[PDB]
Order: sequence, then C-alpha cells, then structure tokens
Amino acid sequence: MVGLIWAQATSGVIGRGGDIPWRLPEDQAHFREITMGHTIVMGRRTWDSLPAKVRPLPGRRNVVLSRQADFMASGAEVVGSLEEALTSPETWVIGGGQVYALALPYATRCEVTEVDIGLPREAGDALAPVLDETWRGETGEWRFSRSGLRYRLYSYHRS
Ligand SMILES: NC(=O)C1=CN([C@@H]2O[C@H](COP(=O)(O)OP(=O)(O)OC[C@H]3O[C@@H](n4cnc5c(N)ncnc54)[C@H](OP(=O)(O)O)[C@@H]3O)[C@@H](O)[C@H]2O)C=CC1
Ligand SMILES: Nc1nc2ncc(CNc3ccc(C(=O)N[C@@H](CCC(=O)O)C(=O)O)c(O)c3)nc2c(=O)[nH]1
Repeated sequence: MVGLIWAQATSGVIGRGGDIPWRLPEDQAHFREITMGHTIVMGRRTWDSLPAKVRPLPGRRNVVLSRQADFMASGAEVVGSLEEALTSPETWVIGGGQVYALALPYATRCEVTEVDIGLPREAGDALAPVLDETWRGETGEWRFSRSGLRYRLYSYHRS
C-alpha cells in the first residue's frame, strides 16, 4: 500500500518559496497520526524544508529521493529512484510536488487536507496532484483552525 498525504489550498497550491504558505497546526498533528511508525518517502527539497528539530521525522523511516548520488541526509535513507523507495508494504509519500506526481500511479490511498485560504496559483509554485475519477472519496466536515483558517479532511481510495 502506497499512500499520499498532503495539505493544499483550494487552488491546489502546496508550496511556495520552499515552504508551506500557511499555518495549520491541527493538520500537522493529523499528518503525524497518519504517518507514525511507517516508512515515509519525500523529495530532496521536502527533506530540506523540514525544521531541523524534526529532520528526520521521528518514529518514521525517512526515505529521500535525490539524483545526487553523493547526497547524504542525517537520519535518512537517500535513494536515487522511486523503485528503491517503495519497498515497504505500507509507505506514505509526503511530497513535494515532483514526488507526489511521480508516486501517484503507485498510490491507492490519499489523505488530503483542504485549506480554505485565498491563494491563487503563481508560476513556480508546488502543486498538489489532481485526483481523477478512479478515486473514491469521503469528505469530512469543515473546522476552524486556531490560525483562523477553515480546513477539512478527505480520505481517498482506489483498489
Ligand atoms: N503542503 C504540503 O502538504 C506539502 C508541501 N510541500 C512543499 O512542496 C515544495 C517542494 O516540492 P518540489 O519543489 O516539487 O520538490 P520535491 O520535494 O518533490 O523534491 C524534488 C527533488 O526530488 C528529487 N527527485 C525528483 N524526481 C526524482 C526522480 N525521478 N528520481 C530521483 N530523484 C528525484 C530531486 O532531488 P535533487 O535535486 O537532490 O536531485 C528534486 O530536486 C516545498 O515548498 C515544500 O514546502 C512538501 C510536502 C508536502
Ligand atoms: N496534511 C499534511 N501533509 C503534509 N505532508 C508533508 C508535509 C511536509 N512538511 C512538513 C511535514 C511535517 C512537519 C512536522 O513538523 N511534523 C511533525 C510535527 C507534528 C505536529 O505538529 O503535531 C511530526 O510529524 O512529528 C513539518 O514541519 C513540515 N507537510 C504536510 C502538512 O503540513 N500537512
């Protein structure tokens, strides 16, 4: 089972300027709950974007995709291909835009947070993959974050 997990603005934006363009602590706790105890796979940029305090993310086997054969990330397994990254039975792909797109065909679950923030797409943003009609989804109820932003959770699956 390969799953993808991400949070997006309604527009599809997931990243800008090498970071995530909003604050939503409740969603980050959700991320931890889903991923804890599993292998997680991410692109090198997403690894770079993790706060030092949680790089690597604790309690998870951190796998990082890079085309730099020499790249080393403390506490992570650097691999050069998606094939080498997807060897664990349950794997969560945690981004970013490039790696979500790469892994989408391999995935049978998506755990998606929609963030109700006005954030029109800009050139060079990182974007969420678009889920087509092969996916079946359940839509959760809107909640307000302590940050003031409304958000909701989707669970998608395809067999
Ligand atoms: N809101 C959310 O849920 C999330 C948001 N983000 C945001 O996403 C953005 C980063 O996404 P993005 O810029 O797309 O970069 P990624 O995180 O997807 O990392 C891309 C890097 O992965 C490596 N890579 C890509 N394709 C391959 C391949 N086929 N084989 C081997 N290595 C490969 C390269 O590393 P190298 O260059 O070292 O070769 C490439 O530069 C940031 O802004 C981050 O904050 C990230 C995760 C979740
Ligand atoms: N839905 C959803 N998916 C994501 N998938 C990938 C990334 C990449 N960026 C991340 C991922 C995790 C953290 C992080 O600090 N996580 C900690 C703290 C958890 C907590 O605060 O309770 C942990 O998991 O232990 C981060 O600072 C950036 N983000 C999200 C995201 O924000 N939302």
